[PDB]
Amino acid sequence: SYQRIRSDHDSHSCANNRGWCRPTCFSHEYTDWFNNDVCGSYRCCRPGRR
Repeated sequence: SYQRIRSDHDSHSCANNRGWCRPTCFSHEYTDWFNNDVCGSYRCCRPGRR
């Protein structure tokens, strides 16, 4: 847990706000594979304007 555990076990912030671990990213986001690793079983759905 790069920054504690909230929405889910793997759901947390990454990339210093600029990332959130989700099982699927929204259109206004993108998959950060770097912080994917910090996310664990999730993928770092970074805001497309992080």
